[PDB]
This record gives sequence, C-alpha cells and structure tokens, in this order.
Amino acid sequence: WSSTADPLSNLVLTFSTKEDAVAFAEKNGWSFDVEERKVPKPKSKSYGANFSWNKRTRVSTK
Amino acid sequence: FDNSTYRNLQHHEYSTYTFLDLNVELSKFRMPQPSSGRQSPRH
Repeated sequence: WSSTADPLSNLVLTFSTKEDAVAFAEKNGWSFDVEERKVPKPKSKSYGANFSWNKRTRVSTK
Repeated sequence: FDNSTYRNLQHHEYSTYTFLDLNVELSKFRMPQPSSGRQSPRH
C-alpha cells in the first residue's frame, strides 16, 4: 500500500476570492505562491464561415 | 394537328454517354467562370 508521513497531504481549502485565501495563509504563517486566474478569451464563432466563397475557413466535410 | 401520337421517343436511343456528350458539346457556349482567387480552399 501507499504510505505517507505528512499530515497535510489531503488538506485543500476553498475560498471565494484570492484575497481571502492570501489573508488566511498569512495569518497561519504559511509561505504561499499565488497563480492568477486563467479565463478563456472570448472567441468569434461564425457558422456561415464554414462555407466561405474565398477563405480557407471553408470546411471539406460536415 | 392531332393529339393521338406520342412525341417523346428520342429518349429510346440514349446511350450511357449521352448526357456527358451533350455537356462536352455545350462547353463551347458558356461564359468564363468566376474565380475565388485561389486554386482551392487548401491553397
């Protein structure tokens, strides 16, 4: 079986914002690394572009 | 003038290549085709 010796291997906390998590980590004395939130960028979707007269976006199959 | 006779009988002598032979014959009558500017959508 898989054995461990650190008691915090299953500790995961949930926070509403990054600032709340940072404050909680700071008051508990834990050194922290913060990674910024990644949001997918908005994209331009056009169904008609599938059938373009002169562009490469024309599809060869459906 | 009379309505007794059936006048659509030329299709009884149509062969395997009649349609495409007519297309080959029609080829000389057509206007130049438009162009999209590239050889294919993959070009």
